[PDB]
Amino acid sequence: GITFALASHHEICIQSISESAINHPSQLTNAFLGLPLEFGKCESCGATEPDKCEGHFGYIQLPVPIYHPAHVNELKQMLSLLCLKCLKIKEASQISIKDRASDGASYLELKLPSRSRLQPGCWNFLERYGYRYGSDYTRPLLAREVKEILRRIPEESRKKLTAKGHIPQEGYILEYLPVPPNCLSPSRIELKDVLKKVIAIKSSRSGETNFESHKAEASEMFRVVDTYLKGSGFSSRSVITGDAYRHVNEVGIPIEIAQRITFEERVSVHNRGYLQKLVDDKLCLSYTQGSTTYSLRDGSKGHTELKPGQVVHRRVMDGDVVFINRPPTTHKHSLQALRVYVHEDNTVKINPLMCSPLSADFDGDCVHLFYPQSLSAKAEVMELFSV
Amino acid sequence: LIAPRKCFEKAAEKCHTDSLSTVVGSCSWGKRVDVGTGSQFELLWNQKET
Amino acid sequence: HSIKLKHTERGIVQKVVLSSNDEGKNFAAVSLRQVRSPCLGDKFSSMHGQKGVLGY
Amino acid sequence: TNDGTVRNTCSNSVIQFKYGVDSERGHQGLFEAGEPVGVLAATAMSNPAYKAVLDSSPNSNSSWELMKEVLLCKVNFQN
Amino acid sequence: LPENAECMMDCEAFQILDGIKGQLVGLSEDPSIKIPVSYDRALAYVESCVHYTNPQSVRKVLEPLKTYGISDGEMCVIANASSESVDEVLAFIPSLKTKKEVINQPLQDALEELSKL
Amino acid sequence: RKTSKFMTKYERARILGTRALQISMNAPVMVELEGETDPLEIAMKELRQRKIPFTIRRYLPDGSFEEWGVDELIVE
Amino acid sequence: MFLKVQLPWNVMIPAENMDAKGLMLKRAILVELLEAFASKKATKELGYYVAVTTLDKIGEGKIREHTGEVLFPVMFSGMTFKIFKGEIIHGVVHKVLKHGVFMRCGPIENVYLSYTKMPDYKYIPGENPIFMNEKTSRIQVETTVRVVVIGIKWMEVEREFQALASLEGDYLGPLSEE
Amino acid sequence: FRNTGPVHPLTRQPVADRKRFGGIKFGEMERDCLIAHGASANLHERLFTLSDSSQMHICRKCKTYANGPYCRVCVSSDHVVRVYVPYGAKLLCQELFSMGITLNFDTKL
DNA sequence: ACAGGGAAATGGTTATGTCTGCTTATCGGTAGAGTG
RNA sequence: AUCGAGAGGU
DNA sequence: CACTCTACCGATAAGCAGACATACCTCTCGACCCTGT
Ligand SMILES: [Mg+2]
Repeated sequence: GITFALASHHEICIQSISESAINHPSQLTNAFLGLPLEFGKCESCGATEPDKCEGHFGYIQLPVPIYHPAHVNELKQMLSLLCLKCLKIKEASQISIKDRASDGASYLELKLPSRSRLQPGCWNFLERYGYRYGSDYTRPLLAREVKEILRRIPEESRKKLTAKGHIPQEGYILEYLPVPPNCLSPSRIELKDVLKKVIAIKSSRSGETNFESHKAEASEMFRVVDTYLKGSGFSSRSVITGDAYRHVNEVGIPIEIAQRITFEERVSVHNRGYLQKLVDDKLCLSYTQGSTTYSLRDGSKGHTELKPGQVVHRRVMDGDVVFINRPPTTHKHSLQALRVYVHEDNTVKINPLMCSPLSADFDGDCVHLFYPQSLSAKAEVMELFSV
Repeated sequence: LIAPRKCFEKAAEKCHTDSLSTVVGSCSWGKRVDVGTGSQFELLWNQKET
Repeated sequence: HSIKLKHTERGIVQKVVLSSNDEGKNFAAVSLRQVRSPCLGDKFSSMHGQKGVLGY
Repeated sequence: TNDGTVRNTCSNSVIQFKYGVDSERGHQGLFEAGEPVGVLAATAMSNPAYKAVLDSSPNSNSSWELMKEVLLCKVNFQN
Repeated sequence: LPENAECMMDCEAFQILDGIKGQLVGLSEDPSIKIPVSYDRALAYVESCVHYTNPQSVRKVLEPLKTYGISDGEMCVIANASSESVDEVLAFIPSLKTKKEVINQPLQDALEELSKL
Repeated sequence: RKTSKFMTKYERARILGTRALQISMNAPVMVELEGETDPLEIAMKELRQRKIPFTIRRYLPDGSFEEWGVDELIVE
Repeated sequence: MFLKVQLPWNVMIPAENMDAKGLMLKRAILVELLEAFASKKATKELGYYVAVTTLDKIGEGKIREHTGEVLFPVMFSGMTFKIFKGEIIHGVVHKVLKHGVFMRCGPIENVYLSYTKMPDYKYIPGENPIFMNEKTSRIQVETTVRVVVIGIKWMEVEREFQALASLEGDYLGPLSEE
Repeated sequence: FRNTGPVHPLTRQPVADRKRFGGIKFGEMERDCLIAHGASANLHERLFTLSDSSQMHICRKCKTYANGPYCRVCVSSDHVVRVYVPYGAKLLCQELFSMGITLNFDTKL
């Protein structure tokens, strides 16, 4: 069972195999992120085909603290649920918490009740843990204070948090921004804009975080919280007609469809001569040996020797089983296994006796006739889906 | 069924998931489906008669 | 880089017409003709609603 | 499951003790142990509704509506 | 290491590998199986480092040392050391400067056993 | 454990599939009925008898397992 | 030095050797264990595998899909080889160089012996690289030397253990037969 | 028709332009009918073999997705597991790691 | 005529029901404790 | 190659 | 032993925005703007 968790900055730093930070626009198309583009080279892995490219992540040095937008409720409840704890190592009963919606940003508010009187020396733990910025009712709570109060966790708090159903991680403050690989290539434009904003703000930093810096520590948060946050192989579809002069388990197939699609089967000892007399007359298309595939087109002057390790796919002939899929119908009876029949026309022959299990009239309906590939799938379709 | 972002973030903040064998994982992660031919029964080979 | 015919495209070239506009953009079109006779699977219809597929 | 009782994949919960009537009559039905029925009952309940509502039948409209009503009842409801 | 993990002594690999090389004739005579490359190397190593001939007598005479509070690691050390002098055991483990004055007697016992056998 | 002692169709399909896949991997047949064109017929004639080399191991929802040989089980 | 370890392994066995008599199946599975074990070199946590002596328990085999082969999970006990820090080991030297010698300690073939810690032996150039000291002692091929390991280093590309020896000391001499 | 050929550059699936080759998409009705019939082998076959197939790796000790394979904390890639995972789940975990949610793939083998 | 940043607005306001869910006023309903 | 829209057989 | 007076939990509506167009599959026909050197 897969388990979800939060991405802490240390985990992003460990996952990031590159040591250099991404600061320039041209660094997004470098070589250590795989080969999803049409032109370029790789330095990390070097898998030349796109089917082997998995992608490599990255990180951006971001020294500014940003709150997690969609996890403000989790922090709210985790801060409201804890009992009153004085000393975190190893008058505060009426404390309340609220939020302010300032330009879309969800900032936490530590507001005191109006019935209580304000005292400059109260909450000495907040004073020793951080400097009091706002001496009024509006106090901007910086994420550093939250990280500092949440860094040292006692045993009882750990037990109660593991019992309630949550767990705090070092990922609420985004310090290392994970950058997705180039497998995807407006998101790129927003990434470029936010990169320009963060580099401008970093160039506009001088000293510790004060009011003169907090006045410029706003647009970043607003830009963060404003806009920053299957097919199948085998297939066949054609018009179906009526044919009541054949068995119920027999269904027709055109020439080109039977010529294109094949049926995979492993080489056995009981059919040593049959496979040879089928492969010498050039009816098969290709054959796979180990991890490489060899075609059966014109150009081979050497005889195709039989080997149990070399798998072959035989063209569908009388003796193959297939199941069909109809327009959506509640009944599972619509899916059925029928033997294939060879003919010269291009349409499919369906007897009128199969109209009650299905729902397709001969008025122009379309079906989806599939092909089993594995021999286990062959047994499954011949035993379960059979009439 | 509904907007995937809210349920995904809820599962992320929950961080508690048990080992279950429903349709989830069998059709999205490649796990063997636990109904039909892939139900709870094994095929250990016996050496006594062979 | 040239346009290659896809699956259901085949025929005998019946007309090749080439032309340009005032903006200096050369155009060109090739028309391919196929003649067909009713074959199994082709839908027919009358003046009164009934509609069916040739089956034999 | 193999025990003959209807089991659930989550928390190993039991829904029914045996799938199949145990009256005086006896028939060897196609229902076996390792066979899913919840999906089968889902399709077999969605089929009749479809017909009743695809046709414009007003007699079947009342019948379909009652079935629709029983399929929308909720734990919390008001007036 | 598992619960049934014990360090092997000397000349047991000699005997076992001599048995394997005796079987090697029929093993190579059968074209179904190929000969490994590690057996002959290990047997050359054990013939270059063979010192004892009987495991049972040396085991029964060293068992009192196992009772004296000696584990099997240093047992293998003194077995593959052919230990007998005080300088040899000093150069083997330099951390015995404080306990040589009591460990000299097991060294004399080992010398006597090696001289007897 | 099981009083009915009836083989389900799903286990039958599984064992026929694995028997065909085994006989299709350069392995001789237990019965002397070689010469077929498809491995499905070989697997069917093999399961039609009682001599089957492998058996099935059922699982219990309580968290245990019970063995049941194919020799004592009967097939329809 | 040689440690007895019990470890589970999923051995692959085809079905062309399936017969009624069981001793043939036992010989087949044994020779398949041997041919599968004589293909790798060693491991990082366990060490050099030497051989297998006795089988403990036989386990029932499971079938694999898409390939038609049965896998036998068998519990067996085997012999391994591992060298530890500070464990003095006897080795024979084969190749001599300018900066050190290439001594052979059983299967390991990359035990490095640094020359900077060689106070008494001096290098003599010529066809045969040799080291001679005041005690009239030589270290060459077929000659065993007693060294003390000070460290071990692993290599993932060669699958070998790089051990560095030490020769500094007082009155160091070769072993004398009695 | 379709035996093999090009796929989608994003989802690694057969394209919708069925003029040449291509290939239809597996619908929910097909999966519903398959689970109703009680089939698991051919379902996984059509879901992995004929569809987008790939590979995945993680440390036995660590609980993160390892990109051959290398995890940085436990440098010893000697303890890795290779399990068959389709490309859809790979894109999903990639997108979740891009958003900021890590995945703990609990694997027995 | 092309590289680089991320903008460019025009006021306007009479024209799917029907619902689930989330967040605010409104109504009582207490429940004490100043008095008595 | 990509996106969106429109027109279709079920 | 009766009175009044405001702190606290409910029930309330009561207002507030959203949210939604079964599914398999076919074909053709156009797709960001203002400004500086
Ligand atoms: Mg119709």
